[PDB]
Amino acid sequence: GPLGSLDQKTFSICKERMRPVKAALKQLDRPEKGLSEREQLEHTRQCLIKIGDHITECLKEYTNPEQIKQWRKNLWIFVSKFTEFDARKLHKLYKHAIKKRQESQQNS
Repeated sequence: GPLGSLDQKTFSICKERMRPVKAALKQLDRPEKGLSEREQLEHTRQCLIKIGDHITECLKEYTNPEQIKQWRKNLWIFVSKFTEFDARKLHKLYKHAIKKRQESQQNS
């Protein structure tokens, strides 16, 4: 019924999607400590949006409502393991970034 964790397949799938964004997601587990305050401020957003936008584009790949909805949580869960930020925070924080910045574009 309710399970927990991620399936063995589903685990491999998120690994394969989180290829280019490895730097950003790993910086969310273990941030940098040798930069400025203003530096950190841009840094965390540039990480966050690149992850969350690659998540977004990974999920527009699928067509079925089942898939786009399930992967819309699966990828957030996977990334959330690599940070202090729960998927309840991360989605909200990502939203704040994209919304504020008014970036979104198409076909990036």
